[PDB]
Amino acid sequence: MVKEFNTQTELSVRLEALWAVLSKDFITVVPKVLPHIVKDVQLIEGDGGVGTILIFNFLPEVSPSYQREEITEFDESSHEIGLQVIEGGYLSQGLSYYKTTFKLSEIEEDKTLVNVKISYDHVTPTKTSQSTLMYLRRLERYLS
Ligand SMILES: C/C(=C\CNc1ncnc2[nH]cnc12)CO
Ligand SMILES: C/C(=C\CNc1ncnc2[nH]cnc12)CO
Ligand SMILES: C/C(=C\CNc1ncnc2[nH]cnc12)CO
Repeated sequence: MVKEFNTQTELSVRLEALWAVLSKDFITVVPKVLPHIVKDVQLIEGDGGVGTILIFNFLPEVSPSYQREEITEFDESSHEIGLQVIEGGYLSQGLSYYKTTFKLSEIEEDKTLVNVKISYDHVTPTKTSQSTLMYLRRLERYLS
């Protein structure tokens, strides 16, 4: 059955700057901040927001060589974005279901809380969450 893993991190960045890169401007950023993992990101379908489909192409040494993700939730007013893996990635490594939901909140002008919810069924969320948190901290440094 689908289980959940929740974690969070506070980043030293403005909410709106983090929201823009997280939710919309990530296509050139992911390969720049995860160059050991992601070769490029392709927009497959959609124009942003719900129903958008993405391909993440990994480095040649990586198997599976890609992951297909879909934006399943998008809410500007609450700064929430959810992405479901629909092909490849962790689904090729024993997961039957995998979704990541990010929610941003303002703590102070230059401090933003990121809540991370991973929904999964069957590679553990303890480990996969570390990768997701590393990505978030990399967005903080990109923006700083
Ligand atoms: C494009 C975005 C995230 C890309 N997807 C993932 N980003 C970070 N950790 C993950 N684990 C599985 N899928 C992901 C939001 O900027
Ligand atoms: C539709 C989205 C972004 C629009 N920007 C890009 N859309 C498509 N290809 C790209 N290459 C670099 N930036 C882009 C994701 O919200
Ligand atoms: C299953 C694999 C990678 C999992 N996906 C991700 N792993 C780490 N950071 C990411 N950003 C976007 N997608 C990812 C390839 O071994």
